[PDB]
Amino acid sequence: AQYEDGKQYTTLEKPVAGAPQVLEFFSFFCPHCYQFEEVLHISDNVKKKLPEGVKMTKYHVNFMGGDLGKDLTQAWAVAMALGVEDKVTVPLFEGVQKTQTIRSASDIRDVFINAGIKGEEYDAAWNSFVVKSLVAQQEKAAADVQLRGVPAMFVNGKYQLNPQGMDTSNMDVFVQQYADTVKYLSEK
Repeated sequence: AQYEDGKQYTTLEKPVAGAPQVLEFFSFFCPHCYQFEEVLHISDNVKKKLPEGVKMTKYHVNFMGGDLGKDLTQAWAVAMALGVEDKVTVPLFEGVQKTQTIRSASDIRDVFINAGIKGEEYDAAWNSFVVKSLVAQQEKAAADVQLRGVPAMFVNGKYQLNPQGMDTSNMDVFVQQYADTVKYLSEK
């Protein structure tokens, strides 16, 4: 066929009931994730090709960057709760991997302040139990699929994208193949 299991995707031998339709995992420490966000804009091109009625989820992971990796997962929980993902994603990525100006939870916090979230609002969120359960959700979704690598995308708790098996000579062609694959898997 044109889309082969083991080629543009793999099937999980244990599928995850009740999983989000399109579920993406990343880390702000993850070099391909930086590309995915800043250069390729994967999430956005996937969205543009997804059906109607399908929602998109993106979660941070703990297994890169030790203590700071965990702070970033909680910070991402704050971002999701406040709905400010689109304002902090790029400065968090650049602060970790480009400028290397993010070294502590306070430096993460500075990124939100600079993006205009008020100190009080951020700190209340950070400490909130809505943010605690949001962190729990991120952890459980990764645990549900025995996640050991990022970037990763899962469709319907059953299929895992396999970008290693797609042409990378042209970045645009790669992104469309990726997105067209998510769409195919979505309709599966």
